[PDB]
Amino acid sequence: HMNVGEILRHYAAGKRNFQHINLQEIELTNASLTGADLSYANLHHANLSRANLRSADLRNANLSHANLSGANLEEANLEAANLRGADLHEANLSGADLQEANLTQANLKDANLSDANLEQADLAGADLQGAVLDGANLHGANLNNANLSEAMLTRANLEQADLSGARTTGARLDDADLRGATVDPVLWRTASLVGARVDVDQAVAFAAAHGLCLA
Amino acid sequence: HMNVGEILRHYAAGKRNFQHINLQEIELTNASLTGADLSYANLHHANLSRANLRSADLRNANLSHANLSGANLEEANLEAANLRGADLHEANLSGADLQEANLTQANLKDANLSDANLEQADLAGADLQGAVLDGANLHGANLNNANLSEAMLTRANLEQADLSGARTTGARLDDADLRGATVDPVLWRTASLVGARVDVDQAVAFAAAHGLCLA
Repeated sequence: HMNVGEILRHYAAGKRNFQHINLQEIELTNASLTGADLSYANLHHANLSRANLRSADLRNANLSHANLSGANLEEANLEAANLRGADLHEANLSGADLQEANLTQANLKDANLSDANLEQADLAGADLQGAVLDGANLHGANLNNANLSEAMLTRANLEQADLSGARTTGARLDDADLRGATVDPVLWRTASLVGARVDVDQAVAFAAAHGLCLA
Repeated sequence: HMNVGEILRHYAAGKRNFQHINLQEIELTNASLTGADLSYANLHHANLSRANLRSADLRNANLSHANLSGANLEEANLEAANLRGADLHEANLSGADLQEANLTQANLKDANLSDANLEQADLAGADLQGAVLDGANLHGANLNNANLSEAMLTRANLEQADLSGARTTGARLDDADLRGATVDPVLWRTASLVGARVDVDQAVAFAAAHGLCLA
């Protein structure tokens, strides 16, 4: 286990390789660790609030129940990272690689996921209220029981995603690619879908969600 | 040509066969001629306003530009009748047989067509504003450029009908059978369609009319 003073002094010296380091429960609020290699690092329940992790390598890191509120994660590699129950409200994840990452129960309220890669990511039960995912890739993502209320998913790729139980009042899916997604009928009635791309199966479902009978 | 006095005296005597009779331009306002056989009768520009023609046989009759405003035509046989430009506003055509009848340019404002047979009927350019066609059969009917504003077409059969150019603001097509009909996309945005039955082709068109892209 490395403590605050150590890690910061090492980073200030120009050290960047902190892979596999145990930093569980560390207090690193407002800390800047851009470009640091924290791949496989244990940051369970760490406080990284408002920290600058722009372009950092966090692939496969343990960030479960960490505080990342307002943290900068632009273009950070978070592929396969454990973010279950992490607080990411108002974080900047623009262009971050979150493919196959565990975001279950995560707090992504008002977060910026623009152009982020969320391919195959598990966002089950996550709160994405007011979050911005314009141009993000959610192909094959799990959005079960997610809160997408007032989320912006415009021009997002939602192909093969699962939106079962997701709350989509005020959600904006304009120009999003929806083909192959699993959705509740209420989505067709709640989300804005101007230009949103759909299957024939889905078109039918949209019609039926509007009370037409197709028998 | 039989005049008013004649025809009414004959009807009052119990005569009912007036088939092929020439009654062009006759004034028969408020007249009762129920059950009369006026098949093939020439009633061009006749005034039959408020007349009672319940169960009358008017099959193949010339009623072009006739005034039938408020006339009772319940269960009347009007099959193949010429009603081009006839004034039928507020007439009661409940249960009438109007199959293959010419209603082009007809004034059917606030008319009652409930349970009427309009199979293959030509209603091009007719004004059906506020008319009631609940349970009416419009299979294969021509509704080109018709005014259906605030019309009730609930539980109507609109299969194979042509609604190209028809005005459908406030129109009610709840439980109507729409399959095979030709419609403008604006219809999917204007008419109420709770329970209205549709083709897959149409479901798609409904989705597209709501701005979804199916490519």
